[PDB]
Amino acid sequence: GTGMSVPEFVSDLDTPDPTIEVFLASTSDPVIPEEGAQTAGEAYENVDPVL
Amino acid sequence: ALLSFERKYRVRGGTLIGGDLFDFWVGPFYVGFFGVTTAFFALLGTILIFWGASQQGTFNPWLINIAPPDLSYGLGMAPLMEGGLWQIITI
Repeated sequence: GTGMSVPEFVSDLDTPDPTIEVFLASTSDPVIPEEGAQTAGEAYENVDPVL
Repeated sequence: ALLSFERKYRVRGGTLIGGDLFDFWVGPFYVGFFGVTTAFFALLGTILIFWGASQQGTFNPWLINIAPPDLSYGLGMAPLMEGGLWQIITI
């Protein structure tokens, strides 16, 4: 009786955000570090945050 | 009681349905077939409104509220306390 509701067309509800698929095609699972693995700073000259 | 000029207009005929079975007056009001259906429907609606008010818990004219059902019921019929009384009163 309040009038509190949100209206939407069903053709619009069935259309996903079109960038969800772009993301899933550019993502990969992490690689668990092994025992005493070689880091990026001992292989190139980089910056502290990513070293 | 009639107005000074009303008696000559109170003739018989001109009904859509019912003939002279309901062709009369109660006080100033004219009744016909559609006067009997109006009385029934209006009285039933008002009595149901006040029964719903009694079950709500308040008789204050400002605060009486009979509401439609939830959206999850769709176009079906709801239980009479959770919005079905509204449907009956609408009919």
